[PDB]
Amino acid sequence: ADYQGKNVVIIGLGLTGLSCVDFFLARGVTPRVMDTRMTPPGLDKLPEAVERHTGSLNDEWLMAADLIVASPGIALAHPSLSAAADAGIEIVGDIELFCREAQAPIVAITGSNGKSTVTTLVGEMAKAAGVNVGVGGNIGLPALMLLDDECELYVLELSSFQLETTSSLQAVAATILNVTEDFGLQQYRAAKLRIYENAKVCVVNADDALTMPIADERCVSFGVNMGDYHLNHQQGETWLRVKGEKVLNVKEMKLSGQHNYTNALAALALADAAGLPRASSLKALTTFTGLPHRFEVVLEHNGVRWINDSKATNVGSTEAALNGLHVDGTLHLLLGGDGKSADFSPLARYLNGDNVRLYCFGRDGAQLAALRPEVAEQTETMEQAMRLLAPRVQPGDMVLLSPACASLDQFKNFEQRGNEFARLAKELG
Repeated sequence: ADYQGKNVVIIGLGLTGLSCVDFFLARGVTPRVMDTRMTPPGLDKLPEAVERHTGSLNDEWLMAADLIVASPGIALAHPSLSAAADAGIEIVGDIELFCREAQAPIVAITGSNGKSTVTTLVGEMAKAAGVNVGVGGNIGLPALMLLDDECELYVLELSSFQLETTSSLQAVAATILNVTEDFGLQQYRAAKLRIYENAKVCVVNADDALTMPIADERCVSFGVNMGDYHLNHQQGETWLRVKGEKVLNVKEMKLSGQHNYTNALAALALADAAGLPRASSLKALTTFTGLPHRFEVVLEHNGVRWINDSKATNVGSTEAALNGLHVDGTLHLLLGGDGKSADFSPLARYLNGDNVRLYCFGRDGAQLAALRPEVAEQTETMEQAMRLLAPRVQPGDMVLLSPACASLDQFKNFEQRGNEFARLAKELG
């Protein structure tokens, strides 16, 4: 709240640390700053009035501080911070400084997968409602840079390290989307579970027990077959259901696949919990086009929809895409890149019944192609397949780039593979 006259030191010269430096100068406080790296990226932007230390942690500076603002990350485990901690010196992170200062409600989101899409979705839901929403945190802009007296709602993506140094978060709605197998999960999960303390509503995953406040709160839940928000398949259609009532035929959304339907359900629940109008939140679900390379619809013309799912660099990812994949006509699935000797058999079950076409390429193209040589087709590069499927597509079709494999034998990173795909789709399309 008031930091005047406090000796404050910041650990971290990246954008978060710079954001904190700005935060204290704005309040008449010249903090000190350090970074283990010898040349941190941020050193270049510091006001000369602030003292800085690089290449290590200045212990003298830590031990003498009244407040230590640590940047989230493995740095939180550094023995120097722990001694300062053992000496009773207050340690907080930017999210903690943010919560003490925020004058609008916060929707807090954490998870091991999908967190970015969900956080973006809720933002989209806010915008569709005409609300001045600030979205960021562990993604986009550092929370402190969102502080604005005119902001009407904050949507933050929080990581485990951030939650570890946060204690005054009082989220209007909070969720741990999922806790997957990527220190010890017990401390990982305990970190994530603090997103629920003092949360007005808790949104949990009905299909992942680790996302639950061990109920101890009576939480709202989303899931595939069960929960307050869940999927329903009846009478040849799949619907999103809320408290038993149908609220949206999945077909009205642009994002398809189970994964995306649970994401939609989770954002819907958080949006409802935050008090946004249901109809404007539903509206956003029909217009959302996706984050870069994540079931991103780069182009929708001549009745065909072109989806860039490059991020899908493994069978599990491509499987989240296919399962529940809605396509009126034919799916021209683009499989490619280096699979690192992986079992594609799980994909096969999603490629039957005459309305499918594979266009395999890259290093392991032969193999995926084999996943069903019948409807397959093989090339060395992705641009071939593009020009090879373009004359074949007609209205109702979807062109999908869900590699199920890595990108290196011909691309810098999946962002290169996807950027191209978008480019090629521009003309090809």
